[PDB]
Amino acid sequence: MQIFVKTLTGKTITLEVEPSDTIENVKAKIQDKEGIPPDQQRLIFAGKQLEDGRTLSDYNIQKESTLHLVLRLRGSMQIFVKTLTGKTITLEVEPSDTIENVKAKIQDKEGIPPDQQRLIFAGKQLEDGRTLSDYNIQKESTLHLV
Amino acid sequence: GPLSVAPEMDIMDYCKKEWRGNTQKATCMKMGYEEVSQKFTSIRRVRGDNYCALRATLFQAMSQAVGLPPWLQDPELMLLPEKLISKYNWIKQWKLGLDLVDKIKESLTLLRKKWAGLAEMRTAEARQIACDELFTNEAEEYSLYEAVKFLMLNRAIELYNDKEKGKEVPFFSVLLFARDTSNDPGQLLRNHLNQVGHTGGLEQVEMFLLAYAVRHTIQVYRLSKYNTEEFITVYPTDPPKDWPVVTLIAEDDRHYNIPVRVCEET
Repeated sequence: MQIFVKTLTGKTITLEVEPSDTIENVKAKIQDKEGIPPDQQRLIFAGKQLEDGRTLSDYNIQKESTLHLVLRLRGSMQIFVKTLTGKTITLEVEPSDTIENVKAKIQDKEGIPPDQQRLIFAGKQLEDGRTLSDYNIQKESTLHLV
Repeated sequence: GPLSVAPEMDIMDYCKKEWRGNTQKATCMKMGYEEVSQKFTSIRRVRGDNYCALRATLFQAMSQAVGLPPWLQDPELMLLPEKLISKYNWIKQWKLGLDLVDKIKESLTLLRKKWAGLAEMRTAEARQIACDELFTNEAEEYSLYEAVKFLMLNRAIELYNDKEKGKEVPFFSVLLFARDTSNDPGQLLRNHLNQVGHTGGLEQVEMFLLAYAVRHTIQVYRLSKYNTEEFITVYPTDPPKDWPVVTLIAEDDRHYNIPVRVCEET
């Protein structure tokens, strides 16, 4: 069975799915088609937000029926990456974003290798797996790099 | 002081400054900008303080203010903050960044006044000159966001009620209130609106809400989405004939900045 996942720009993603599939599955599916990490994802059907564990059959969802994707991701966070050169790197972020993801942006933005990036906050080195949220980084917190 | 809306910077020099790693992703950022830079000469760095969404939009809408839109011109708007508070008391659960009804009324009154100042302008140079000195400032600006957020909440109520009455509403609102943490206007407020300018920004579904609140269509270049349907994302998707339009840019859905038109230039 095909189903459709709609975004809030009306963009339609087609998936091949089975009744016995989970939402964890579908979110994971949507990650290839579209890159979106599952944590960001909500799926809505019949005005209900679907639970990861329960199956498509459970939600009485059918061939050619349409789910809606409503992401948790938000607008307006910025933070600062002070450097050895003096250079301040200003990063567009989401509290959700992992240190792992940051190292990665940082490489994106001005070309330094994460296996070499020593990210600090208030003197604490930074679990690539942990996130900004858990580290209690307010909008406009300033960080150091080594 | 990290200014609200930085002066116009050549966009081509910008993507060059900011996208200087060797990464695959960076390329997509560069290409994103290249497209934009055909319509737009320059870019204005909006401050990334969790208000970026409202600041960007409202800066735009107001800088280009041609006439004062009627919704603002209506003076029942003044009496609306008292009304909502009377009816829905949980609105006292309101969480400021910078008694309570008076404060909001004052905030909204400010918005009406300031926006009319820019409409009654003669030149558009004058109009915009004027508008940067709004956002230069500290306290006045942040009041405007308490007004807008209010207007968002008003509208959220308005719509939720209509949905429940069986009445025809915008589909985004259906999904707005489908969220576990945003089932009803109360829930939205406690969990989403209050945290704006504190913990977090607007979700995309709430961009929708924003446009509705101020009756301006928001149109966004999302670089992340370059070479796809969504690259120029529009809130709302099927905007009204009349509603004026603001253009914003979002590298990766996490902050909003302002692309400057060729003719709108300083």
